[PDB]
Amino acid sequence: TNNEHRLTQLLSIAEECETLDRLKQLVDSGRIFTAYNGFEPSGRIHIAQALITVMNTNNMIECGGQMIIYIADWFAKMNLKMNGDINKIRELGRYFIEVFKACGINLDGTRFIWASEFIASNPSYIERMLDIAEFSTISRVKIFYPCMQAADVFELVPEGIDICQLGIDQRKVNMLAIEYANDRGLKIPISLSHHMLMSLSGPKKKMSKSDPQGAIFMDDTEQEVSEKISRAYCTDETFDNPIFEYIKYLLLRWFGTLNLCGKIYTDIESIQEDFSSMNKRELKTDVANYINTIIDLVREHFKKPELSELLSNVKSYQQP
Amino acid sequence: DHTNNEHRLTQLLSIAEECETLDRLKQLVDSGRIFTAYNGFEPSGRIHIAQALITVMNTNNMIECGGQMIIYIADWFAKMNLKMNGDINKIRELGRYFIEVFKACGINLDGTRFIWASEFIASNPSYIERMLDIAEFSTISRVKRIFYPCMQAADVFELVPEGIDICQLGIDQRKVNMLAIEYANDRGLKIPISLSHHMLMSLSGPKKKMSKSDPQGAIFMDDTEQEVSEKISRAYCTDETFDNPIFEYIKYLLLRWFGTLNLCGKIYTDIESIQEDFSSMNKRELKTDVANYINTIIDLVREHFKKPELSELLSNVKSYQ
Ligand SMILES: N[C@H](CO)Cc1ccc(O)cc1
Ligand SMILES: N[C@H](CO)Cc1ccc(O)cc1
Repeated sequence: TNNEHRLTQLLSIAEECETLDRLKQLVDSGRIFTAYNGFEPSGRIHIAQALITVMNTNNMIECGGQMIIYIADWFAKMNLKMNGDINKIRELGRYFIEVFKACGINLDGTRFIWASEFIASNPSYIERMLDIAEFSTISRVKIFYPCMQAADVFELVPEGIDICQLGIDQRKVNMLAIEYANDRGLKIPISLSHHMLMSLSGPKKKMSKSDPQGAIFMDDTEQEVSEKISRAYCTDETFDNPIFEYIKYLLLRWFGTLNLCGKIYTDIESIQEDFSSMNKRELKTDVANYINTIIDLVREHFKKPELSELLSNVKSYQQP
Repeated sequence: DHTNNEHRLTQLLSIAEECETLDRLKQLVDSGRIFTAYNGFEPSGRIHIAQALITVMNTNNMIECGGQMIIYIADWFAKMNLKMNGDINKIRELGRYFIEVFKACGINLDGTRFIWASEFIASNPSYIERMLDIAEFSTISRVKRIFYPCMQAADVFELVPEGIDICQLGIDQRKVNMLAIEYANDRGLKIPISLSHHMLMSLSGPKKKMSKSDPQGAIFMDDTEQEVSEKISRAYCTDETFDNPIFEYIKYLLLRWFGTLNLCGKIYTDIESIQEDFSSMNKRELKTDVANYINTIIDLVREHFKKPELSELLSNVKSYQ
C-alpha cells in the first residue's frame, strides 16, 4: 500500500501523465528513479515557476526519487535572451537557483546541471540531437528546437531520465521523445505535466505579453503584489478565475491550511463550495497576504551580504 | 600588376593535389582582400612528421599569400571518437603537444589563431544548429532518391562569422568538403573553397594502410634518431618513383622543406632531376641521406622540448604511452 501512496502523491502534482501504467511500474519496482525539469534563465521568475518547481522537486525526493534541475543557459543564448549575453544569462541562472533555495528546495536529492558545461563534456548529447532530428524528418516525410530539447531526457544521465516533469505547454516535446524512444527500443520516458497558472488579467488576456501585470514575480515588493491582486480579474465563479487558481495551485498546496474570509480550509472542495459567497475584497486581502509571506522568504534570503553582488546585477538587467 | 596575384594564385595552388575550382580561388585572390583558411585535427598520442610539416608549410604559405590561418583543435570530437578512451584531460594535453610541435617547426604565429572545439561549441549555439541544418539537407537529399560528416562540415561555416574562405585538409577528407559545397549551393551561402593536400604513403608499402598496427609505417616526431634511421632503412624502396614511400618522403617533405638536397653525391633543387636520377641511385646510400635530413627536422622538436617550461608537457605525453 506504500507504493499506492507514493503513486497518488506523484500524480497529485500533474494535470496530465503519460500512461499511469508506466508510472505505476516505476513506483512498484521500488527502485531509485530520476526526474528532471529544465528552464532558460530570464530576467524575472514567476511565482508559479518557483513554487511549482520546488514543490514537485521536494515531492519526487520524498517519493524515493532524485531530481535534476537543468539550467539551459546555452539555449537561452541561442534564443537571444538577454541579447545573447552568456554572462548575464548565467548570473540569472544563479539568481533562479538562489530563489529555489530560499523557497526550501531539497538540495539533498537535487542536482543542478548547466547546459553550456554539459554540452562541452558530453558529445553523445549532441549526437542524440542529430538522431532525433533524423527520426523526426524521416517521419514527416510521406525547426530543430523540439529535437534539441527532446534529447535531454535521454542524455542528462547515463541510463536516461525516468520522469520528465514539465509544464503542460511543453507537451509536444515529450511526445516526440516518446515517439522516438519507441522507434529506437529505448526506455520510454514517463511524462508528468503540471497545470499552467492563468493570467491575473483573466481568460480574455494572454500571457508574457503585458505580463508585468498578469503575473506575480519573486522580485515584486509587498505593495506590488497587493496591487496586482487588487487589479486581478475576479468573479463569483471559480471557472476562469485567477484568484481561485492561485489559491488552488499555489497557496493551498504550499500552506496546507488557509484562513480565508474568516473560515479555515484544508481542502479545495470546501473552498469551491463557499467561493461564490466569499466577500471578494476580503478574500483578495488574505490571498495577497499569503502570497507575500511566501515571497518574504526570497526577500529575506537576498539580504545576505554574500548575495549583494548577484542582487545588484539582477536588478540592473531591468529585472529583480 | 596582376602578376603579383598570379604568383599568389600559383603559390596557393602548389600546396594542393586537388582544388575545388580554380575559378573561385582566382576570384578570391584577385579580390585582393584578406582571406581565411582553416585546418583541423583531433589530438593523438603521437604526431606523424607528415602532418606536422605539412600543417606548418601550408599555414606559412597561406599567410604569405595574404591569408589568416585558423587551426581547429578538435578535442571535443577526439573524445566523441574515444581517443585516449575519452579522457578529455589527456586529449587537451596532447593538443598542446601538437601546438608546441608546430611552433618548434616554425609555424607563423603572427598569422595563426588556435581554436579549441570543446570551448567553441559551448560558446556558439549556432555551430550546433548548423550541424542540424546540414544533417537535414543531407537526409532530404537521400530521401529524395552517420552524422560525423554533417558535424565536421559545419566548421567551415561557423569557425568565423562570415564563414571560412578556404578549407585546407588532407585529400582523404574530400567528402566532407563536398557536402559543405553542395549544402552551401542549396542554401545560397558563400561557396567554400577546398585546397586539399597529398596524403603521404606508408613506409611499409604502397598498399599498406596507416594504423597503430605498424608504427613502422611512419615517422613520428617522438621517434629517436636511431628509430628514424631504422624505419627508413627498412622502408619499402624500389628503383621506380611510383609506389615508392622513400620517393614520397623526398618529394612531399624533404625537397619542399629544405629546397636543396644533397642525395647520393649529387645536389638537387627540383623534383624532375631527382626522378630522372632515381633508378640509378644506390638505395642504401640514399636512405642514409634521407634519414639524416629527416633527423635534422625532428632535431628542431627534440631541442624545443628541452626547455624547462615544457618539462611538464614532455613528461605527460611520455606517460600517455
Ligand atoms: N525551453 C523551455 C522554456 O523556454 C525551458 C526548457 C524546458 C525543458 C528542457 O529540457 C530545456 C529547457
Ligand atoms: N576528422 C579529421 C581526422 O580524423 C580531423 C578534422 C579535420 C577537419 C575538421 O574540421 C575537424 C577535424
